Amino acid sequence: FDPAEKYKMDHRRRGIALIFNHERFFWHLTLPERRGTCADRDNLTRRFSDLGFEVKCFNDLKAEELLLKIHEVSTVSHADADCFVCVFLSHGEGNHIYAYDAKIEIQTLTGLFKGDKCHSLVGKPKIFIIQACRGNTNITEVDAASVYTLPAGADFLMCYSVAEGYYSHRETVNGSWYIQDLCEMLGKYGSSLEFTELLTLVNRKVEQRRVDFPSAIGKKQVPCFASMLTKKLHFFPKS
Amino acid sequence: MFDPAEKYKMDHRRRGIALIFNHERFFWHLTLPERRGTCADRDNLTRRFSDLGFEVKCFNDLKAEELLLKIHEVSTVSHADADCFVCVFLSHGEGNHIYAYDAKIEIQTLTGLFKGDKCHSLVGKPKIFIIQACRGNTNITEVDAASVYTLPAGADFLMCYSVAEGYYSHRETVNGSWYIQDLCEMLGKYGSSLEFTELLTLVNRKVEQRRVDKDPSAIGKKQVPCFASMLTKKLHFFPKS
Repeated sequence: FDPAEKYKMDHRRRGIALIFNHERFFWHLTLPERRGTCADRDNLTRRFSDLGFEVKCFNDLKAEELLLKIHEVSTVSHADADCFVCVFLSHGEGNHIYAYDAKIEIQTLTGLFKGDKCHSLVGKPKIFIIQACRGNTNITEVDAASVYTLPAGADFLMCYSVAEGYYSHRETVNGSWYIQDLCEMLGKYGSSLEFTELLTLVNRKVEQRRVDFPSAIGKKQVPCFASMLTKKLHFFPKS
Repeated sequence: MFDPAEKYKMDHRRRGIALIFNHERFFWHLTLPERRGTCADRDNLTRRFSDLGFEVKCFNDLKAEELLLKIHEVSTVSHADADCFVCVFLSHGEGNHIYAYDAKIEIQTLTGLFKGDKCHSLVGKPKIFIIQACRGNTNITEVDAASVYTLPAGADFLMCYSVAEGYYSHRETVNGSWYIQDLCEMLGKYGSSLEFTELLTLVNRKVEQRRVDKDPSAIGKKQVPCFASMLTKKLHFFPKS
């Protein structure tokens, strides 16, 4: 038993990073638009590709389309990949995230990558990043935490923009507080620091953004992450 | 100047309090089984946490009112001279609740007593909750499904759970819980040097490795713990001066 053990990150490929980016929603859902989310998407694409990920973005997919895309990524072989990343930028509530037209239970999506159903990721880090809450010239929109911040299974790391009792913030131009600080830390420390230690820096960056001095006073934001990783996780430059 | 290696300040006069609520049996109308082995867990934890400098207080089988009084009492004393605060629940639990002897208590009311407003002297200091709780039902191994929602609790809170949803918690009637045993072994070896979440990760690995493939009904009941961090800095328990 070795206390310093790291996930093996010397495969041919870093692996895939999926980004599901949702700005608009089916009219009859009566959900507000997530303005600024495209800046989050681009920020994340830049940062994750620089860490060696093959990034695939999908904008405003309907539930059927989103399920098809995610099912196929889950069934292609990851044997020659280090890990897998998935990002959801949408409205969400409880155990659900919204596609364009309907809610989907998060666990049905994460479940596609558990060992029984994805042998080639067994023992490999599976990282889900979730920027989702329920929505009611750069302005700051502010919404209450709504998505249950739960873990997902062995070797899953679930990263949430905001925890219960706190508020998520999104600027119409620069994007989400959480994504901005995440990408800033990825950019500086992504390629050297242990990933949970980096996420801890993100907690600090977000928690210290001040909410004193509209009706947004006191709506503090604190993210969280739920880890079932069993080893240290680094993204040293590949070669 | 943002410092990527920043640590929580751990050079206060005292390490702080570690509360342990240990529950072995229950009000009969609850129909909750005994939790044989829990006393092994309690004593294992007491030794390991005191060795890290904690002032350990154990309470056995408190009723809900007593437990609420005891925890409110700890939350209203000054922690100005403490590095941090630790609270352990060894009981049955379900969803957002943990059982006292006679009734359920919402976890959020227990953790909420130590958040900013209500505990100013713990502001910006690590608050660590460790929860060994699920719903039941010679050293036999007893197994129960994960039942307690594995949620975080607030800024500078670190919530540690014996088991995640879909997995199973195991308790040996003599040696105590798989999770507590492994947690304690890692505290003994690494508590004094390793960053705390780094240590919890080692615990995830140990528990996951415990083989589930003596009772045919228990084959394949894998255990994997988890933790939910809202910490903002690195957390070490180096021996105090």
